[PDB]
Amino acid sequence: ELVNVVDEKLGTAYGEKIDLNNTNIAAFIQYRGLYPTLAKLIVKNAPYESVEDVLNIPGLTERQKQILRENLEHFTVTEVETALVEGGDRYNNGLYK
Amino acid sequence: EINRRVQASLASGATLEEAWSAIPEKLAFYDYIGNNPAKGGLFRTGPMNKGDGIAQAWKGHAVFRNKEGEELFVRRMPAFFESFPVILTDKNGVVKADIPFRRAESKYSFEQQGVTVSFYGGELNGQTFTDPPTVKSYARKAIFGEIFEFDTETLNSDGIFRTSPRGW
Amino acid sequence: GFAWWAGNARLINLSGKLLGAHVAHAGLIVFWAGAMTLFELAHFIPEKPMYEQGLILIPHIATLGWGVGPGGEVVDTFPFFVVGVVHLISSAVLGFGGVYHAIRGPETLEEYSSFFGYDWKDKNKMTTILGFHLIVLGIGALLLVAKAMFFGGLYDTWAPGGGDVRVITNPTLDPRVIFGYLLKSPFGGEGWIVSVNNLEDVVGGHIWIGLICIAGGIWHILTTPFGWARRAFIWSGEAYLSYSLGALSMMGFIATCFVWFNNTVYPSEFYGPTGPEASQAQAMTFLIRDQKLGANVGSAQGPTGLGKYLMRSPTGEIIFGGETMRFWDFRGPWLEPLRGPNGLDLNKIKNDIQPWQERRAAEYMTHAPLGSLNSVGGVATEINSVNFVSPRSWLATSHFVLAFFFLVGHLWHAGRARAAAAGFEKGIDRESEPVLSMPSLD
Amino acid sequence: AQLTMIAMIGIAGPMIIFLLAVRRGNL
Amino acid sequence: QGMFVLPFMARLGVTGSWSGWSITGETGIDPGFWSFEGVALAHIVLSGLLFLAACW
Amino acid sequence: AELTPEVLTVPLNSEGKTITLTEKQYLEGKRLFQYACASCHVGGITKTNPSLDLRTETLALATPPRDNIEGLVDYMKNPTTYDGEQEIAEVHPSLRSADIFPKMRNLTEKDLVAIAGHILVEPKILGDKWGGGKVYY
Amino acid sequence: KLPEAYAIFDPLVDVLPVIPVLFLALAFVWQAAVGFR
Amino acid sequence: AIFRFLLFFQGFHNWTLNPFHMMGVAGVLGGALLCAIHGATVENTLFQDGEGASTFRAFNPTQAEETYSMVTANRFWSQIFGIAFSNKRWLHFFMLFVPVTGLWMSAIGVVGLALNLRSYDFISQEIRAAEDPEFETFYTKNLLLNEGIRAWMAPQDQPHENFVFPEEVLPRGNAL
Amino acid sequence: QTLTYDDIVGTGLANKCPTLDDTARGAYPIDSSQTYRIARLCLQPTTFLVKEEPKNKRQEAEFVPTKLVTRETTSLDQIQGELKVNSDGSLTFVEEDGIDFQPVTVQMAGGERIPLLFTVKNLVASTQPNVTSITTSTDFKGEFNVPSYRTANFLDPKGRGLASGYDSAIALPQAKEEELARANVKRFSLTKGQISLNVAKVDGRTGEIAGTFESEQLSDDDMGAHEPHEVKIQGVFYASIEPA
Ligand code: CLA
Ligand code: CLA
Ligand code: CLA
Ligand code: CLA
Ligand code: CLA
Ligand code: HEC
Ligand SMILES: CC1=C(/C=C/C(C)=C/C=C/C(C)=C/C=C/C=C(C)/C=C/C=C(C)/C=C/C2=C(C)CCCC2(C)C)C(C)(C)CCC1
Ligand SMILES: CC1=C(/C=C/C(C)=C/C=C/C(C)=C/C=C/C=C(C)/C=C/C=C(C)/C=C/C2=C(C)CCCC2(C)C)C(C)(C)CCC1
Ligand SMILES: CC1=C(/C=C/C(C)=C/C=C/C(C)=C/C=C/C=C(C)/C=C/C=C(C)/C=C/C2=C(C)CCCC2(C)C)C(C)(C)CCC1
Ligand SMILES: CCCCCCCCCCCCCCCCCC(=O)O
Repeated sequence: ELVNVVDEKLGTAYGEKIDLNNTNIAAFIQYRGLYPTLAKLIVKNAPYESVEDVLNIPGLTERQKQILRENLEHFTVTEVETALVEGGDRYNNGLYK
Repeated sequence: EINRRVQASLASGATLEEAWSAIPEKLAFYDYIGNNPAKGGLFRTGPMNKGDGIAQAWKGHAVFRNKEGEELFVRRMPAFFESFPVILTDKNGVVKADIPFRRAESKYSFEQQGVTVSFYGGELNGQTFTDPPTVKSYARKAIFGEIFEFDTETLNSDGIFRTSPRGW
Repeated sequence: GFAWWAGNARLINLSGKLLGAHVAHAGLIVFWAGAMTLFELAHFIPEKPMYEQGLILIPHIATLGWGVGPGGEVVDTFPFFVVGVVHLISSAVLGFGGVYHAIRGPETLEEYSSFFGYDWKDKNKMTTILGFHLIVLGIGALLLVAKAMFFGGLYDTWAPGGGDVRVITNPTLDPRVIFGYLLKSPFGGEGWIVSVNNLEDVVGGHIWIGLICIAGGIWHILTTPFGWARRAFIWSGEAYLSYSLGALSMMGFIATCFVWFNNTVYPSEFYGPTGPEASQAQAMTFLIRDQKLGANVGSAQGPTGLGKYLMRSPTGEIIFGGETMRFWDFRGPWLEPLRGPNGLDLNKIKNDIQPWQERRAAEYMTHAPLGSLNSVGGVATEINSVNFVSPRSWLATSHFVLAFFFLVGHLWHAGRARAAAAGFEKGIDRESEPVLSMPSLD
Repeated sequence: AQLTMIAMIGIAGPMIIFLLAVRRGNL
Repeated sequence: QGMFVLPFMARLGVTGSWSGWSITGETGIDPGFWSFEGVALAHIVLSGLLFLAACW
Repeated sequence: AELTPEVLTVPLNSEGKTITLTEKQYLEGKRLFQYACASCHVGGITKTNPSLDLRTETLALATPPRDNIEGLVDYMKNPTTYDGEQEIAEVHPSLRSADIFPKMRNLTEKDLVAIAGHILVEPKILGDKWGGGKVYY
Repeated sequence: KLPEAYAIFDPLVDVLPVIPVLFLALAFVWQAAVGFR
Repeated sequence: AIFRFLLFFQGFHNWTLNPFHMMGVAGVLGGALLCAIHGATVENTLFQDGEGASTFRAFNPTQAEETYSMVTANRFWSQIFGIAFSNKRWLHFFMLFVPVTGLWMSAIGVVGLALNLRSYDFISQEIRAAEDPEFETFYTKNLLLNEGIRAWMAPQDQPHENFVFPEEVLPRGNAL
Repeated sequence: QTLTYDDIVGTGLANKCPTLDDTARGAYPIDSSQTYRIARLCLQPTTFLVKEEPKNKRQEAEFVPTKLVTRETTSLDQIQGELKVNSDGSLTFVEEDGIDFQPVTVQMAGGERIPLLFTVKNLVASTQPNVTSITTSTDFKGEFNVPSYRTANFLDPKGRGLASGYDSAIALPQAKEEELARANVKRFSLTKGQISLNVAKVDGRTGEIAGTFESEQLSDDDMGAHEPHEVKIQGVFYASIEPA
């Protein structure tokens, strides 16, 4: 009943894809074309109810849209986890090298 | 010696449950770091029982496997280390699971690798556990070797290893 | 009666030979000043900041307005050469007079000339020599004023547009300002005289000091010590030596803190960023990076509950977060444009940070005054690669050591002067041992 | 090299003691 | 609570502690020096001075 | 082990042409990397932005791909963000910004090739240490 | 770098700063020559 | 290599917490104190036995007389520190006693560490801290440092063990 | 005229919100066709009250006074956000951004330290219907969010945390873990607070307002270790309104 919610989250798609609702921004460097510019927009417009919502972000050029399309399969969404999104932790989660 | 015996039981057509149930509890209790005389402390006084407790029963041999069904091996604690992380290896020494410290960039969590623990012999023979926090609890004990049930109440044991009369 | 290893004490009452030692040694100082400048010049590479190159003398010359232009860029190396050559040449003249007075000249002076000769116990003569030197010193501080006001100015890191040489036309004379510094606390946010942050106050302070030294000098030529001073002091060569060692020690400790905290008369453009500066620049750097990614740096709570980027000081000012909370008294030209009345201004941070400020922060963060004795740069766990130790670390550590030993020398020579003047510096007379004529304690 | 000049300069001082001690001087 | 001297201090008017409680239950009270703590301290200091007087 | 030509062979461009550096070019690259880059990029990390490093695999995923001599030479002339969307010559050293980064003033075209070559060789020598940071010291 | 017309002297200037140290050393040669009198 | 041995003993044995090391520290630092203070005292209670400013000449190893005043030395220290030596023999025996005993004590504690019989923990502290996450002392802070030492140095310092610690298992505070 | 940094630094004034003249009893008219923002919202606490524990049934404890121990570090300031007009003439301020939290610790009688995250994060505060002018009788009432005082990287003194740290009491290797569950498993709380802001002064020219606030929220629960206290904060506020 006392459960660590961060460990619990590693048991979901969050532990194997980029979660558009929870994952820190530096993960968007793992795929081409996404960081910094689209990573910025994805994090600012979270939360998303499904992965394809990201295509309906106002302002996306058609190149940007195309990049997202190519990468939809590295994305997931789970419920927002307060512990991962408070403290500005999606922009800086205290991990560097 | 324990592994030697279990193999010998298996070669002769015994099951996993039967090979490990044949392991005398007394031999298994030697294969436990809390009986290592080099785990004590100078001012941790009294009997070994005052620390990990009065041993009651072998719980059984814990076998870890990941989601692909591969057998994983808890790296055992060496006597020098007061504390030691929980790292699970394959038969060749490749890390396949651990308990992470920093969670954010973890690759090998039990949760991600689907680590289960199954017991053969002892008290928990034939039982399997899959909820990650229980699986982690046993892996934390597995670094000490074989896993025992302890009475901590009778002597009000504080949980910290003491040395044996050999040490003293 | 002195051994070879105390052999210069043999000079105490040989005023001629002692003049030669002082002047020969004066020549070594000037020689080093000259030789070292030319060495730094022969090594100087203008594409590289001074502080990536091990320079301690060229930064002093540039600070005075020679050789540099806007931003501290070096435009002309000839002024450095001249300063080196002239010091080098001048040391031969002091060398010459030095060894002439130490080897060939009269070994005592008082028979040859009653003006140049002196007795240490002669209080009138001693204050007269003191007076002359007080006037010289006052002249020297006025030369700094002259440079700033009539011969090209000084480098001003605070000048608008990146720093520049500026002529100082309104030096501060208001003594509430000038002597206000003497009465500020030496503790944090105050900084006694180390906090002087503008050249108007620097130059005005030197007008005052020059006039005070010239007035003091004339005062000491015309007077002899009053009876209360006569009875307070030991009047001997070694006693005067001990007084000055103490004064050098005090000054060495102040110079240590100056080059470590002050970025006005030790501009960071030449000397590198200070410790507080570098550390402030790290927080600035990552504030910028993170805000560019979309972070709201004002509302971001860090692990402790305090702001990740921004917090309050104990008196309320908005300051950088993390361990640099401790350096919030820092002030520098790259940072001040962001300060409003309540401290750092969140609307300037969001809207008005300039590329040159981002560059400067990155530069100062990566040139923090941290490094190993063999000049590997950065924290103590860093791998080899960068050959950097800040000039401020070199100038701070060296002068701490010298100030410490001169304080030991003060105690050495002071205690000995007291003992020699009372007549028991060589030991206790067996036949008149003072404690044997005192009553027992119990 | 530079090892030529510091050799030349390094020998000046001791050569002064040498000249003065063989010409029995005021050392 | 087994308190033996506390009530003799309370009896004659010492009622509060420098930590801000009072034995009547009022919080946020300033007792000044003559708190339970300050009475205890006065007696320690007094003991030490009388110790010195006894040596003399 | 030694600095064999195999290790001094790195990609010239995105078309999988290769180029084999000399031991000389490589030591010159290393020297020039310490002169102009290592204050920020020591060991292949980036002190002022640790999320971007000089690991070959990171450079390979930059837009304009930078895991080759051409990409890196261009980068040192006209640096962009990792997605190629903006020019960052004004906050990153480059020949384009050598007015404000004066160490870049005296760099020739051959120097840029050596620096690029050093960056691409080093992870073949050092492996995980290159760009891995203090965990690997 | 020094001015062009003095470039010849570069290796001399690399050694000049050390010369004051030699004066200290020279006092010990002198004292050796008189037997630490 | 000996520096590494120092740090090994901190991280693994918490040897600074060991009172046998502490008695050794007191004996070594007590020895150096006694060495300095005894030399300084003799040199500053010398009898004037020659006329030179160098007081070393005025000693002769076969003279009967003491070369410094024990009486004046005793008065000085009595008035400065409260107590002084009064017996030259006790003085010099105590200079033998103090550092010799300290070294013997530190040897004993190392014999304990041969067995991993460490003074590593205080049980009462651990019980409180385990239950009370707001409880913090310099004692808990130092064990976090020890735990860092062990995990960051063991793989390269004990290579025969083939320790492989993935990045995610290394203990690390924020940012660093 | 107004003050510079060097006039303010070290005084305490940097923690104090702007005040209005006691002559500012005007009215700020609101035009529904127009949109408004709050350019600066400043909250300066003066009083920290904590609710005691009566230990008994029908007593319901009282709010008691506390001493501040963390100095002039308490004010929320530079807050900005939408100021909307609703169909029914109510105004709703929506907080967008600002220095909108401070950690504070106060000390109760007896020595107990009570840390709290004093905040208005995500504040949405509304007025009565039909406003049309903001006056010296307008009230905003709202609610806001109180995240955990520590965030997820925070490690306790034995190295345990939520998103980092150990998951057990490693100094007690063979203790029974059931007793330690609450200290070993960190939890990240997220509760609501309430606030009233009472406008008492209005500068009809400039659009500045000022007055009094009272907020109720929970204190720190040390990532689940212990139960929070209830806290009531009183203070003064200032805000400038702009046609957005
Ligand atoms: C060779 C001696 C020896 C040995 C090896 C043992 C061994 C043991 N005894 Mg036994 N015992 C002994 C002698 C011995 N005993 C004697 C002589 C007595 C009578 C006092 C007892 C009475 C006794 C009892 C009553 C009990 C034991 C128990 C035990 C067990 C636990 C011991 C423990 O906690 O140590 C703790 C040891 C220490 C904390 C070390 C002490 C370190 C000293 C104080 C340092 C002194 C330093 C010194 C002052 C410095 C001065 C030097 C310089 C400055 C001049 C263990 C198997 C216990 C048990 O489990 O029994 C069932 C138990 O309850 N023993
Ligand atoms: C303005 C500074 C000054 C002046 C003029 C003097 C002058 C004097 N001192 Mg004082 N002294 C000073 C500062 C000064 N001292 C300081 C700062 C200290 C503390 C360290 C002392 C401590 C001191 C002691 C302990 C004694 C004197 C004594 C004396 C007298 C004889 C000194 C002598 O012959 O040295 C001769 C020179 C030497 C023996 C050479 C010493 C070499 C030093 C220790 C090493 C320097 C090495 C350097 C760091 C780097 C080397 C690099 C390598 C290549 C060689 C003379 C009156 C003596 C006395 O009381 O006279 C009455 C005496 O006993 N001095
Ligand atoms: C800055 C360093 C310094 C200076 C300037 C002096 C200066 C002096 N010392 Mg001291 N001394 C020093 C360091 C220094 N000393 C140190 C470090 C020690 C410890 C080893 C001593 C130990 C010492 C003793 C034991 C004695 C002195 C004495 C003297 C004086 C007479 C020496 C003499 O007759 O030379 C005789 C030496 C020579 C004739 C040999 C040649 C020396 C010359 C000057 C070398 C210079 C070469 C130079 C490159 C030439 C450039 C010239 C050009 C500009 C034209 C002289 C004033 C003596 C004294 O007080 O007399 C009462 C004395 O007895 N000194
Ligand atoms: C402060 C250092 C100092 C002091 C106190 C003395 C003192 C003395 N010297 Mg010495 N001397 C010195 C430095 C010093 N000298 C130097 C540096 C040199 C080499 C240039 C000499 C070379 C020298 C010789 C060769 C002789 C003396 C002699 C004398 C005596 C009489 C000089 C006379 O009649 O005045 C003469 C007065 C003038 C010429 C007035 C002009 C004023 C001066 C030269 C210009 C101002 C200089 C300026 C203030 C500073 C330099 C500028 C620079 C910063 C750019 C006297 C005891 C004589 C002696 O002892 O015989 C027994 C003797 O024969 N001196
Ligand atoms: C190199 C500088 C120097 C030196 C060594 C002397 C030396 C001397 N002076 Mg002169 N003086 C100087 C510069 C100097 N003076 C200048 C520039 C002036 C002009 C303003 C004067 C004006 C002057 C007067 C008017 C008098 C002297 C007197 C004296 C004698 C007694 C000094 C004394 O006991 O002070 C020791 C100081 C005190 C006993 C009390 C003051 C202590 C200070 C203020 C405490 C500060 C300590 C603090 C930690 C330092 C930080 C800075 C501080 C401001 C906060 C002595 C021979 C006296 C004498 O006999 O003249 C004939 C005398 O009456 N001096
Ligand atoms: C700090 C002052 C730096 C110096 C000096 C140099 N570099 Fe750099 N570099 C720096 C940053 C902050 C960044 C990230 C830029 C961004 O996208 O925000 C970079 C990036 C690079 C890269 C790209 C890395 C990638 O993974 O794509 C390269 C290839 C690079 N820098 C090279 C480089 C060289 C060769 C330098 C010496 C001349 C050099 N940098 C200096 C910071 C700094
Ligand atoms: C007494 C004595 C002593 C001391 C001494 C001294 C200290 C001296 C000094 C001296 C000196 C101090 C010297 C100097 C010299 C100098 C010189 C002689 C110079 C020269 C110069 C030149 C020639 C130049 C050149 C150039 C030019 C012009 C340009 C640039 C380049 C060049 C550099 C090349 C002793 C201890 C030993 C011993 C005892 C006695
Ligand atoms: C330049 C400048 C300035 C100014 C400065 C000044 C103006 C200063 C002054 C200063 C001074 C004014 C100083 C002081 C000094 C003093 C002292 C230092 C003293 C000492 C004392 C003593 C030492 C004593 C002793 C004694 C006693 C106590 C008793 C008896 C005995 C005897 C006498 C011994 C400024 C900052 C603005 C800026 C920058 C520049
Ligand atoms: C600037 C110039 C110049 C000048 C020069 C000079 C000035 C020089 C000097 C010189 C000198 C000044 C030198 C000296 C030297 C010294 C030495 C070389 C020493 C050595 C010593 C030793 C080695 C020691 C040993 C010992 C002894 C003796 C005893 C004890 C022990 C012992 C072992 C320590 C010229 C002309 C070039 C010209 C150009 C420029
Ligand atoms: C600090 C705020 C309260 C002010 C304290 C009042 C002043 C001190 C009053 C102490 C009164 C006790 C004295 C009783 C008489 C003792 C007579 C005696 O010494 O024999």
